[PDB]
Amino acid sequence: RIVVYGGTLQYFRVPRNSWERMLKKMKSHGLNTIDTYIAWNWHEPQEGLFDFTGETHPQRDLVGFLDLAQKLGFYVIIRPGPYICGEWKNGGIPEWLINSHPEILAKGPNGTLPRDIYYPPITYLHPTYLEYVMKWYENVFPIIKEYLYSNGGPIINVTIDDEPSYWETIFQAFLTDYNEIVVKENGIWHSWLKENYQLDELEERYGQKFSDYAEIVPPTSFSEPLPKILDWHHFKIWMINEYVRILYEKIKKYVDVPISILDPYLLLAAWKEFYLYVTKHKLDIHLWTEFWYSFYRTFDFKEDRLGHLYYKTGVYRYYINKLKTPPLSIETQTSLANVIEKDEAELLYALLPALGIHNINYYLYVGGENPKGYESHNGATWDVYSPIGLDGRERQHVEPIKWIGEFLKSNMDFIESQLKPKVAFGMYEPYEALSMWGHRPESFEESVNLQEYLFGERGLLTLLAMSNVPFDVIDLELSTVEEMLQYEQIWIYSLDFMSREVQEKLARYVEEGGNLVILPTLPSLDENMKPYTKLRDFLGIEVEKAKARDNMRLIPYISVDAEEIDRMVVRNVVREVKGGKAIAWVGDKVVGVMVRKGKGSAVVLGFRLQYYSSYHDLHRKFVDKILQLQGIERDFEVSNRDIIVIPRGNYLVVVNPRDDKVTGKVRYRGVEFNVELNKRGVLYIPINVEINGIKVLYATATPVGRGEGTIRFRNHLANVTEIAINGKIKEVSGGYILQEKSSGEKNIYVIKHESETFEIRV
Amino acid sequence: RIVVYGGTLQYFRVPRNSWERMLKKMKSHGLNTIDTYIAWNWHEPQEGLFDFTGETHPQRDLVGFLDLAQKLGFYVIIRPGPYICGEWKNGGIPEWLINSHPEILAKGPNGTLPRDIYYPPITYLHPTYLEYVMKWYENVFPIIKEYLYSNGGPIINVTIDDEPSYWETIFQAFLTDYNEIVVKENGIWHSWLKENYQLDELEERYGQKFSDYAEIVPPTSFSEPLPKILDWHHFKIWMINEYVRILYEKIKKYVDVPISILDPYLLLAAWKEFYLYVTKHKLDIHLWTEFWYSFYRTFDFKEDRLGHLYYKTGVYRYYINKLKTPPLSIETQTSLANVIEKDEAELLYALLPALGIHNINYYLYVGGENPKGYESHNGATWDVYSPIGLDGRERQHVEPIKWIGEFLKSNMDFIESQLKPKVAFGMYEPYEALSMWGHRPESFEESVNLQEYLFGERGLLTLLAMSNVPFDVIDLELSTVEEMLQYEQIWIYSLDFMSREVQEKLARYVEEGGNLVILPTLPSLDENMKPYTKLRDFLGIEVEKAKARDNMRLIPYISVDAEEIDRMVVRNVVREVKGGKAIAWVGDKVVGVMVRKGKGSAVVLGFRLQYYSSYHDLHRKFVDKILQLQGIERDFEVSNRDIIVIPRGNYLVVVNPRDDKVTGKVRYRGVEFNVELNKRGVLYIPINVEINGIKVLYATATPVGRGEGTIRFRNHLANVTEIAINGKIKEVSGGYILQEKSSGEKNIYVIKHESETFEIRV
Ligand SMILES: [Ca+2]
Repeated sequence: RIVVYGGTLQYFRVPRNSWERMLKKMKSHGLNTIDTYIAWNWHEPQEGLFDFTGETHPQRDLVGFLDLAQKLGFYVIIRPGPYICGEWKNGGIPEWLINSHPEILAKGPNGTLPRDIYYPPITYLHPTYLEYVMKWYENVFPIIKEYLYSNGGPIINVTIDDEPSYWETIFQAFLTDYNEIVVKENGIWHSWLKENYQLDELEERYGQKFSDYAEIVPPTSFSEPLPKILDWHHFKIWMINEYVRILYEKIKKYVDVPISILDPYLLLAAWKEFYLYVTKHKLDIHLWTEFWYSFYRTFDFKEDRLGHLYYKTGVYRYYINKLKTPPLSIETQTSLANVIEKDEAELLYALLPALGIHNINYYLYVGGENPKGYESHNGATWDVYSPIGLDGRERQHVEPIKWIGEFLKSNMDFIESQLKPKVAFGMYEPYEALSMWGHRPESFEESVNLQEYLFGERGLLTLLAMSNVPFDVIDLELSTVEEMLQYEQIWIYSLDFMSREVQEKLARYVEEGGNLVILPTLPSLDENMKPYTKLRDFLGIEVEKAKARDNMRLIPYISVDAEEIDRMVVRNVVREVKGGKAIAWVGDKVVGVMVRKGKGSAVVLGFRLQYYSSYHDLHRKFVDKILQLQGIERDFEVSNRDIIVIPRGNYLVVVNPRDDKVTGKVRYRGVEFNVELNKRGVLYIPINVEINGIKVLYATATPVGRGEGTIRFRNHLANVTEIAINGKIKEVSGGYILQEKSSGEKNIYVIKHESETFEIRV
Repeated sequence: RIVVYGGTLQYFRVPRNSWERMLKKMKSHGLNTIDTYIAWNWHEPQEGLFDFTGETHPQRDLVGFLDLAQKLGFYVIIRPGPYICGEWKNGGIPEWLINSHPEILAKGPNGTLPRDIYYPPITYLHPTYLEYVMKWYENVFPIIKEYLYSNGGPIINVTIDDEPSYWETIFQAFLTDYNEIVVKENGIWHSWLKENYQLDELEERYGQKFSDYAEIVPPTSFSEPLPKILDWHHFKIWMINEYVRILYEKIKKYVDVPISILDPYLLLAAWKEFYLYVTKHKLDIHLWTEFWYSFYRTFDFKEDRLGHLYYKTGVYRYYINKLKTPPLSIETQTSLANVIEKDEAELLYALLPALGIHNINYYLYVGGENPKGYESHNGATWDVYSPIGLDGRERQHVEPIKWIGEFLKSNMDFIESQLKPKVAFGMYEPYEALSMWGHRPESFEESVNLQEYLFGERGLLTLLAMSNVPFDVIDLELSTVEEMLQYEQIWIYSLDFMSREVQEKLARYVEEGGNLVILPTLPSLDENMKPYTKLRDFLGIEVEKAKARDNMRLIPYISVDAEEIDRMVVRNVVREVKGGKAIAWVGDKVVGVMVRKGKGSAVVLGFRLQYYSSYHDLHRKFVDKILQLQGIERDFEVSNRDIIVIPRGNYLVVVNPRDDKVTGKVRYRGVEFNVELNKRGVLYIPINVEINGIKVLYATATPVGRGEGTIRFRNHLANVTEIAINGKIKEVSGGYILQEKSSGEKNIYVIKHESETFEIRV
């Protein structure tokens, strides 16, 4: 079967006379799939004038492009919007539509938003907007239908809209949408309220009194009750889901290939709402994702990013496991950073398959130019360090792109490998919204700065990645106790509040034999912000009340001690913790404990544990201590803790996240070898695997080609590779045996290779 | 003629039995100077208990440390505080002092600040603080006196306190200092007011009627008049200046070596206040600076930083030219970043001498550890990727540190070269304070986000660096019209207000033949925020009133056209510009003009010109357009504009700011040659200079050592070097001549070298 290995070529931003050259160059890099949008405002340039054949402009020849992709043997992923984002005028929506029907434009709470803002926000469920989208889909889908793979054409998938986020306004609670149709009496907001709550529930949740749903005004400021603001958030998401459902139902009438969506809401925990909604409405949508890190500055992809990458790949693996559809990154950043240096690019691109994403599309692959009148974010240019530049040049990040494709296309044992960690991070969706907004309720003892404490450069999750602790992600609200019990250890970041349903389940998880780590407090309020203390009462742990600081100058530095740990630095307030056995103290004040209940355990830290790097390295040592205390053992040993190992059964992903030489021993599944990673990069090390007949116990290099009794290896990170096979190397090309010893059937070799590449023959 | 090339070894955080080994390793790196603090709270651990010999702890042996330094033939830079910052408890102030005289502590407008915050802020001028600082100086200066270079010891210089910034509070307008002594009736604030302003002056500037000076309460919030809040800032700066003068007067009684100070106020434009103050009080203080970029993440030093580096070096050059003191960077970042990759480190370290800073100390050179009770920002550890580690390992950033040192020591010609650019940026100190607070007055048409539009990743100043336009910085307020006229072109970033004096001098600069570039508006107010239009009226240019946006989502993207510039993207409001010759449009709307008045010209742009990278490259081309309009020619030519060239007379600093291969011709002072920069790095190319007898026309490598009839070259960015000389090469060590040709007595060689180093003999 086929690994999708793609590049984005947006035919409408590249000269038609260059399409075939650019596509042949894409094929020479090992790409088997083309991604492109079809832009509504490009193909309907005036109302009612549709051009898919280049009648009015050569780059309107969509049919011509699809014919050429077919002729050259590509699969096509087609993304017809209507919203395509794409740094493109109005994200693909016709200017003439916005100008003749400005009633469709989404409103702020003071009224009309400025008209000169990018991707003019539109009320998705305005019937005038949906009428125009239906006319677009009725014009473009007949073409897509003819070019489906099922009809002997290249199109293997259709994507819905583009990371639909209410036009990148969902990030602000009160920017949108106050259009008359959503807020008028008995409007969309009042109808949603009726569908989801009793009028008595809303009187309770808002602490007000209501005569009908029609007198509940949408919230307008952070001075309103948090549950009301979370309802407005989940309401805007439900309008996005209803829009997606309208598009899906229309697309289904035309196509029989799989239907996909990219990053709903441009959020992650909120995919809980996506999961529940497509389950309820029985929509067979493939969730796809994307990886962007640097905009309009140099690419910056170093160890700082690993918390975010492990969290996002974890949320994605959690959801496609439940939805049971194949993983795909439809946009893997290859543009819009000033330079993309190939070793930083490698650390991102090579970790996608390591973290479960073996179908990959690179965006933007082919640099181009924006036709006059369609500029938005870049003016005329559409070539910001694309792998293939406007003049046909090949830029440096083509190199990792080629090698990863050669590996994935030749190694079906890898795609069948699975990341199966003993450790999960327990995400709580309501926290996402508070963190996004930057909204800390006056009464909260904890900071909503999760970017700093949980996700970023010094985040806990970056700490776990750099501490050699790969982790899955589980939704606390969706997950059952049986699902939580698949994990030996679950880490949870707590703010003031946490639902009764979640705390009851967490309690049963530890009773049943689960191990919890909770920081930097325990919850004191339920989902309705009412006093509630289930975890406190169950664990028999009191946690001091103390107000986290927001003023950067007023955030303290505090030194924490533990067994064999002298003065580990932490930021912001540290809470006394009472109950169970002390495991961390600031002098005499106990600030972390461990408790046992039924078969399980909980560690509670009254501080925010973060990723700091130092000689002393206490942060990573403190992670080892929490694993040791709860009996959590890694499936691997490293003599150098700077070697990152992600186990995938018959492969080990070996990572040096720094441009700094790293050396040491790896032990895994009965075998031990030396690795030498002289710079930043990633290896895919086979373990106890048959490759083209040859039985490899281990190889300290990525197997990158197949032959009759031959293996081609790549080790760009050293000039020395160890291979162990049960069998004999009868010839080495591109290198020579420096060293070998037989042990019955086993032959353990050290090969010295002048370049990155060598072949053996058995 | 000795160049200071220094490392920081803080004896008090390194084991005493390690001092000699660490200093010998520093000697082996070519360092000739040692920097260290003397921490008051370390040597007076209780009130009256002084220990400089290690009676109570071996790391309190300051005396032994200076003996060892002297014995190993180092100079010493000594920094006895009393505030040393240093990520050290209270920044060096004793806990016993603060606990027994809490009245010295700085107050907020709401009263005392929390006691757990780092570097607890102190009223500098409180007599009880001063009495105890003087006792510290009375004990520590008799030792410093003994060890001065004038009395046969190693101490060359004494530094006052540490980048004194009111304890890192100056950055918040109303966090500090409301202590009784500064704010009581006829206290320090009322005294300052009287001394600086006639009372009626204060009433005109604030727009309130006052009876007496003691009615004027210090400002408390951003609702009060901007000119009063700027008075509060400059008053906080004056209290720091008084504190520096008291320290200096006391230091002068013991020492006859230069006295120095690091980054007053942790600001740059505010150095105007420091210059006026030491000129006024006739203090002979050496202004020293520092370069810090990345904290508690990986080191990030790529092209993005060059706006800031050029701006900060330029502010520094502007002021040491005026104070007539030698340049020095007393802290050049070598620590506190997770990894410092040697190419990114080199781009910073190699640009300091390029930009006029040829005396350099690296901080922190030797990793250590914090004794118990003296921890603050890092807990126990004081080894965060230092060049020399706690275990004596040498980390990768030692490599550029070694070669730069060898170059400075062996090329006296280089220090006597000058950077003398045709171009200057005009800084304006009132804009620094507004940008620092993030305070935009309600009435202001312009944004105060200078970090975005001016300084950072996409700053104007970054676009100038990357467009091959080196620039000086001049202060608009201190500079004469005669001094402005030393520049063929001045670039000015304008907000709503500009002083009537500066607007006068700018008009005279253009009348007398200067070339101004002003964006993104012309000023409309004077220093008192009163309507005033001298610049607009003089140029005969009207600029549209339009309100710049702050909400990220509401900030538009706009394409600008000019001749041979198709849709150059800009951000935020673009203003119509009336009067003068149109040179930039948005559609039909003129948004940029050139006028001529008297002998000179002004270009006025109604938009924020920023640094964006693309194939079409319009932002750099738009810089070339401006230089062409106003007759500004570079001193050099490059066939490939990605070769950054900083001319220094006899030397050409050649720069590749990316890890991307760069190839091209350079033409300078009538010679032409090819360079090959295969990764990120810097070469110091000699041009028509005599290097130990050898007449070098050019060499495409850094001359890193001389002998009799020999030059050792370093070229780590290629394996070929071009050398043109008046004589003949009789011997090549570490390479061979690939190609040669004569022209009269001149011989031109291509040398192939297998490593970065080779030697020629003539
Ligand atoms: Ca790099």
